[PDB]
Amino acid sequence: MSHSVKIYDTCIGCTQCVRACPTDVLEMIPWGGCKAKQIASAPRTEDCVGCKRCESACPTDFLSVRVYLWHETTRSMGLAY
Amino acid sequence: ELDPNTPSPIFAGSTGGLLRKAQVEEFYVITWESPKEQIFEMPTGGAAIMREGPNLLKLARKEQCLALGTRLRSKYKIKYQFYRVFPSGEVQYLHPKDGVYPEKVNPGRQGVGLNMRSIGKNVSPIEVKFTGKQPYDL
Amino acid sequence: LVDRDPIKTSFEQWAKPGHFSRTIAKGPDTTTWIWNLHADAHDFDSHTSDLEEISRKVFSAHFGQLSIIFLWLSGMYFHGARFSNYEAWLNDPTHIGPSAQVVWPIVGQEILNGDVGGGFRGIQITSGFFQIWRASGITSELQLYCTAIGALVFAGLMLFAGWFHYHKAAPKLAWFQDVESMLNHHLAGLLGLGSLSWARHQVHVSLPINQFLNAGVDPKEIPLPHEFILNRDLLAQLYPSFAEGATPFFTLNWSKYADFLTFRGGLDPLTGGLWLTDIAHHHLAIAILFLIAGHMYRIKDILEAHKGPFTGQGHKGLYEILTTSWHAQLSINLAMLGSLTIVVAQHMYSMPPYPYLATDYATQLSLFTHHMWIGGFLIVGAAAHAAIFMVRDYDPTTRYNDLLDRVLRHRDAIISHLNWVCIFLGFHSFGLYIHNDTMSALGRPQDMFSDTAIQLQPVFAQWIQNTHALAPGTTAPGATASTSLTWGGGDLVAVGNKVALLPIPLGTADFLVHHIHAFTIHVTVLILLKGVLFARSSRLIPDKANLGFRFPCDGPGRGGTCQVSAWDHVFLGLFWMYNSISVVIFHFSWKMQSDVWGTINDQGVVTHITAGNFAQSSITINGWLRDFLWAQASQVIQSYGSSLSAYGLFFLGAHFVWAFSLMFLFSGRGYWQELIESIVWAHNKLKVAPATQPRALSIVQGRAVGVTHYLLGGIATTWAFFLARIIAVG
Amino acid sequence: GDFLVHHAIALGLHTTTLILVKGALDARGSKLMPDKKDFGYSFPCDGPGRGGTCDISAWDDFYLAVFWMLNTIGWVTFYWHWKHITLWRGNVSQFNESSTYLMGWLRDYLWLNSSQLINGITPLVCNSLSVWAWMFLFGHLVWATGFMFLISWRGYWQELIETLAWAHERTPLANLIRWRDKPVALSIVQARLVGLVHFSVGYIFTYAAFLIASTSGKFG
Amino acid sequence: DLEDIANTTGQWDVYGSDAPSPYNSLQSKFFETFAAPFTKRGLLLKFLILGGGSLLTYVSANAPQDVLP
Amino acid sequence: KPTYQVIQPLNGDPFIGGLETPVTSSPLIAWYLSNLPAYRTAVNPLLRGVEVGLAHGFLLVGPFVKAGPLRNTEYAGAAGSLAAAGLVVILSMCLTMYGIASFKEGEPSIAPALTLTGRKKQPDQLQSADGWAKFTGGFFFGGVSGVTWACFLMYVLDLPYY
Ligand code: CLA
Ligand code: CLA
Ligand code: CLA
Ligand code: CLA
Ligand SMILES: CCCCCCCCCCCCO[C@H]1O[C@H](CO)[C@@H](O[C@H]2O[C@H](CO)[C@@H](O)[C@H](O)[C@H]2O)[C@H](O)[C@H]1O
Ligand SMILES: CC1=C(C/C=C(\C)CCC[C@H](C)CCC[C@@H](C)CCCC(C)C)C(=O)c2ccccc2C1=O
Ligand SMILES: CC1=C(C/C=C(\C)CCC[C@H](C)CCC[C@@H](C)CCCC(C)C)C(=O)c2ccccc2C1=O
Ligand code: SF4
Ligand code: SF4
Repeated sequence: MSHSVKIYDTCIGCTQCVRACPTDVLEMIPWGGCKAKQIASAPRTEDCVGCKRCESACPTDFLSVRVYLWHETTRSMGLAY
Repeated sequence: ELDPNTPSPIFAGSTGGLLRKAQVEEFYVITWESPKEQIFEMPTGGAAIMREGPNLLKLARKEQCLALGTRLRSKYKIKYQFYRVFPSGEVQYLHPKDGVYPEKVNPGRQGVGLNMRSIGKNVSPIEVKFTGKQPYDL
Repeated sequence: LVDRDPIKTSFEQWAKPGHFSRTIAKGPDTTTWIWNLHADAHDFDSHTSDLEEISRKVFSAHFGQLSIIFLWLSGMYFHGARFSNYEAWLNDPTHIGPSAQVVWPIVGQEILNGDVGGGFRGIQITSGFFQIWRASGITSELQLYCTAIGALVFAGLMLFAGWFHYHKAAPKLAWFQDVESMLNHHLAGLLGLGSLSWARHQVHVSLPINQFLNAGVDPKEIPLPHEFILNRDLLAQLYPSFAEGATPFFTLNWSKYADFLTFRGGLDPLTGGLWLTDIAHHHLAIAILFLIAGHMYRIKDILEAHKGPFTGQGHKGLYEILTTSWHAQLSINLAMLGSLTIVVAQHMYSMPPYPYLATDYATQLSLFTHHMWIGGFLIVGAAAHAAIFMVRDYDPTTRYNDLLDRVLRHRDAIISHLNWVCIFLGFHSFGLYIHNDTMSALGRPQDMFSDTAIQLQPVFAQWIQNTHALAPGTTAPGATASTSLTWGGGDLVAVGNKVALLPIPLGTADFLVHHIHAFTIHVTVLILLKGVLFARSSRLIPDKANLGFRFPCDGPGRGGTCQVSAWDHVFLGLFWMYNSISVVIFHFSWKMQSDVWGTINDQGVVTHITAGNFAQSSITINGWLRDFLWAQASQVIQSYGSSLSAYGLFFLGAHFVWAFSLMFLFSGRGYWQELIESIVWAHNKLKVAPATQPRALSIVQGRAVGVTHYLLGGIATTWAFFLARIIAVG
Repeated sequence: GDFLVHHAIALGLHTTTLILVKGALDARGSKLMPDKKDFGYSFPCDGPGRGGTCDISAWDDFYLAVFWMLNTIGWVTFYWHWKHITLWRGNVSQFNESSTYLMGWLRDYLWLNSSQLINGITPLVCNSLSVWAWMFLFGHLVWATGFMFLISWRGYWQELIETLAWAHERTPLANLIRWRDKPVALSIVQARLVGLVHFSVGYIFTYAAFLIASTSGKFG
Repeated sequence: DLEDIANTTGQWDVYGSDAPSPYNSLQSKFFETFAAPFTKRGLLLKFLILGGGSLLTYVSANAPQDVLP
Repeated sequence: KPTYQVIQPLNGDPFIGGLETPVTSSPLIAWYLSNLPAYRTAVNPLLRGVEVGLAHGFLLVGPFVKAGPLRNTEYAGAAGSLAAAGLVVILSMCLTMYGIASFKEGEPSIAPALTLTGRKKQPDQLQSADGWAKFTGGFFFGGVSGVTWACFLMYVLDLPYY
């Protein structure tokens, strides 16, 4: 929020797990101890659309994200044109 | 254009990409390397070739110009590179910045992941009534 | 997979959880894979990544259709035999009203079995055997009982050719991956050698054995089981044993003849099923072509040839991959096979090819709507499977820069036009009717669009109809009447029970349905066209060939990002076509009875099943339930306690099943989940559920159980609505 | 005849409420969507995967509810009238042996007792009622035209508007000419509404015109 | 080389974006202010939407002896 | 000279669309449209206003005088004006409150000529509100007016027609 859909999990390891999703997710930001030690839920999200391709793969064990952002640009929906 | 003709990524026609809203606002464009003359797939439906120059195709919107990867890395190459063009300059240096390949470590940048309290028992609904004096603007 | 092989088991795989994509059906239990397994059971992205087999399966699992169509037909010939009515109906046509099926009087049953003709209890027919069957240069009940087992023969054998493929160690590539000859053969001698062969058993035997049937007798007071050999002596009544000719050519003399044929056109007074004296000639004159024609050829060459400026450079090379596709060379076909079925649907009703049709009303409209739903149900398909091409079939991209790569080049374009086409239509193609209501309910006819108010004046006539029934005066030789009696000029006298065909007039109330068709046929196709075209990539999703041509919907973002895909363009494209056909049907019978079907008596004062109510009153789209739906259907809602009754008694179910589709069509998904657990809970308390994780419907399965229902619902509704307003008056 | 409708108004507020009770009894969340909140109500849709997730906002069950409140409040009203109708300028035996079944509920009532209205635009001039029957077909359209919204789902609509907004921009005598609002296809909750708020008037404007257009001659 | 015709008049060529017609007929400032009031447009339109549209509808609906609906 | 211009998708780069075929950019057509607001803004929008108002003017007659609500009129106030001197009016401010999507407030007067224009970045806007007034002001006196030498013209008519 402005893009706020929680995909977080607990491993945040990203090998044979999850990568897919247009730009949005430049992570691998190792928090001082979480197994394959790369963590959190996002980077700077003011860039791309609203997928849930976000999970589909690699756990969120709870919810998984979708549209919830409301405040919604245009570069945030393909169509500002 | 022509009097300045600086091309690289061969095509011919198409009713696909770039139209009015890429001048009047933002621009978005991808660049790359390659070995020897090879025929590609394309966003916007079409299909052409390569060889070199800058290898610098311009693209409507940035979800469009990374898909050169979602197939254009099932066709060899470390190097592919898209930036952000305006109608005047910068701020938003798109694939520029620091390191590259979303899955390494130099810095941490943004992200966070938590809100106030974590995924735990938010059976707790919406709290205070939104009022200008208690840390809920994040 | 083992089990274990390669090479080194005969021991077959019966037992060990799964198969079909590789973290497969997993050990861990679930339900979804039980609609999986049946759905996509036939598919090819799995079985193997290597063509080879697949064509070796489809040439077998094919087979078991012919064999089936073959077990079918048999129970129809048998059925159309000992469960008789055919013997009885034929000495006695114009009179009977045929049957083949009968119940057995268990429970309520029997009402369904109501006196049908040659003196017996049964349920009627709108499936014109009893009329192909006119043929029988022979007649006899037990005989059809040979043609019947002759059917089961072709089957078991034309079903052990299917063992004698895939399961037997199979052919390979070259065999089909040399295409070089295929049509050469097919069209030449079967397309040819049938039509040809059919000629020889279409004057030999049939013509004579209805040349002197169209009068009286009772069979076996005619046509023995052998009688028609060397005995070219009864062939004497129906032309010479060539007298002095020798194998056509010309040094021939006619002071008074010209072999059988002697071309007709019109309709037998006593059996207006179109003349047979022709029916040989036309099939003969076919075959020749095919006989000559299937003699091309070996393949590129011809297509690797004509290009131009804007034309198709890739025309040249229009697919190596047309020996390497299927999903392509099936989709093409369905458009034709399909579009070449509903062209039947006309040449039938405006030119009957069997003895006793038209007079038989109900036993050739059933037809013209059954044949009508295939020349439609096979077309949306003919798009689906192109989408299945457009997405995947080939290995890589070896296909390049051509006719297609061309069409796609424009694509936000071919479909940019076509769109406006539709809203131009629709406005000129439906609100057109709505005018009438809004202004006939306002009520000022001066200004409607009536066949009489908006300027058109007591004539339609001058177009091309009137230069068709009048054309036997061109290069045309001739032969009394036309080609199709329903044409403008001349003639009347057609039939002595009821009626058949006559002119069929037009103008408006024929003008504008004919146009709603346009707009209906067009916006159908928009959605399929744009659907198959944008199959793999787009500026809503470009990362959009990444699974398959289905996929539910990409995801809540981009605004919507739901329907997209092309399973679904072939889901909302059915949804229309159900109309496309469903309103074309609505057209024919309201015409064909409002005018045409009706009846002669003295001074042949014609009396249509409805004195042309159409006139000023289909133009109002309420008249379409004033004059249609509420008028006719009074026979469906009166139908209780009768003999047909099974229609009114369907007409509630299936007029229910449709109104059950919306539930499957209109609803969420984690919904029936959220629900399915409340359930699953109550289940666990007694200790009664978990094993085989019960799950809701697979987003797109849900759509699969829309649509399919919405159709078998919304359709049989009329299948009932119909058979109930041609049986009994009409 | 009354020992059935009376058990079919009962199958309404029960089903209608298993969905509203449910709809309600977790706008909070559940197994498929555990943390379904901070916004609860109308978040319509979620990404594919998990099992496949959809109209699983407490709104879209409300959304889903309103169909059976439009099916109870139909069986119930339907019932009075047929009864009343018959119980007036005529019999009552009518509802008696001819409401104990189903076909007949369609035939005599539904099919009997419309008569008056529809041959009211009649090929033979505007007679007594004309507002009503035109309403009644306005009734059948507003309804049907729900369905789009309802079997269409923003994805297909947006995309050809992507092609259909390559027009203007690429066509003369209609260039420069700027919109101030960017051509898009309806929100992924919005159309579940509008098909409905559409399904409804059609439906509720049809009986409106139906009963009146037949309790007015009558007979009864 | 005869059909090497040195491009029978080059043209120059590309006429131009240059100049294949003069311009607009001299009829103009024969309307200078003629019909102003949208050529005094300096705050208006509210005026022409009570005025014009109360006289496309005031007398437009009323009538002295029906010729009815 | 070539196969079709020096063979090109667009003016130049093939990553904009337009797919310049014919029906797009044949000197056969592109000239039948540039004394007017196609490629270049001649004089201001001032005058183009009435050739636009007027031409579009004496249209909308037979459309609502020969397809009129109760048609083929025997009223001396039809076969012309009648009402339709309403469409031009219902749309001669269907426009003005679109020129509120244009403001940009100036007064240069450059309908006289200087140095072979371009208006350069002439695309996008670069026609302010005090322009779109003098056009949709030319529209009213082009609409209303252009409706009367329709009406005023007697009607010597060709007809039938089959
Ligand atoms: C008596 C014999 C027999 C046996 C034991 C087998 C055994 C086998 N066949 Mg097989 N096959 C047979 C006869 C037999 N076949 C015949 C006669 C044909 C041609 C008609 C084929 C064509 C065939 C193909 C193309 C394939 C196999 C394959 C296989 C293997 C998988 C079988 C399976 O589970 O399919 C289960 C299906 C059935 C048991 C039913 C078969 C369907 C047809 C013939 C009849 C059913 C239609 C029926 C009217 C249902 C619709 C109506 C419904 C409403 C009732 C297995 C070793 C497959 C293989 O090699 O592995 C990938 C391969 O796909 N077969
Ligand atoms: C010549 C053609 C023919 C052939 C050989 C095929 C072959 C194929 N099609 Mg296909 N198709 C066709 C015509 C054909 N199609 C047409 C005309 C259409 C348009 C409607 C389609 C639309 C279509 C779609 C959308 C899909 C396919 C797919 C496929 C593939 C999957 C087959 C499968 O698993 O069975 C599927 C059959 C079943 C699961 C049986 C269920 C049938 C139900 C719906 C019953 C129908 C109602 C009926 C009245 C009920 C029986 C009576 C009952 C009341 C008692 C296969 C290669 C699928 C694919 O993914 O490609 C790889 C994809 O799903 N087809
Ligand atoms: C479950 C629900 C409830 C019930 C009981 C019904 C019932 C009905 N709705 Mg309905 N509806 C509902 C909720 C319900 N609806 C809701 C919530 C909505 C949305 C608001 C609708 C919207 C709706 C519409 C738009 C329509 C209906 C219609 C109908 C009726 C069809 C006529 C009929 O079935 O005659 C009863 C007689 C029979 C069923 C005889 C059956 C005998 C045959 C089929 C053979 C025996 C069965 C055998 C197994 C079948 C052979 C299959 C074999 C191969 C196995 C039926 C009474 C339709 C209607 O007719 O008028 C409105 C109309 O289309 N409904
Ligand atoms: C009765 C129906 C309703 C209506 C009016 C429409 C209309 C349309 N559908 Mg559609 N559709 C519907 C139900 C409806 N649908 C349903 C229920 C489904 C699925 C269940 C679909 C699935 C579907 C698909 C997949 C597609 C369409 C498309 C279309 C458009 C086709 C082009 C056209 O002719 O439109 C214009 C004409 C009309 C809408 C009919 C005339 C309307 C009359 C009443 C005139 C009114 C105008 C007047 C000025 C009113 C102003 C007065 C003032 C008081 C407001 C059209 C907008 C397609 C498309 O967009 O292609 C262009 C696309 O293919 N539909
Ligand atoms: C239905 C609306 C009428 C508009 C079309 C009318 C124009 C043509 C006139 C009638 C058309 C029907 O054609 C019909 O004419 C006569 C009816 O009087 C009938 O006349 C028939 O009956 C008699 C018996 O020998 C003789 O007068 C005729 O030789 C014979 O053809 C015919 O069965 C049919 O040819
Ligand atoms: C109603 C509905 C459901 C719920 C429908 C369900 C759960 C149907 C599945 C029921 C199955 C077929 C019952 C099977 C049980 C029996 C086969 C087991 C006993 C065996 C027999 C002897 C009875 C969805 O899952 C769904 C999904 C996506 C979009 C719309 C909808 C939708 O509208
Ligand atoms: C047609 C259609 C569209 C396309 C959007 C369209 C067609 C909007 C078209 C605007 C119409 C023409 C406006 C006419 C409505 C008037 C009554 C004016 C409304 C006034 C309001 C302020 C009340 C969707 O975006 C959509 C999204 C999700 C599910 C289904 C669909 C769907 O069926
Ligand atoms: S893979 Fe999914 S941490 Fe793991 S669930 Fe979070 S992004 Fe990586
Ligand atoms: S899930 Fe959201 S953030 Fe992640 S890629 Fe998709 S849109 Fe971007």
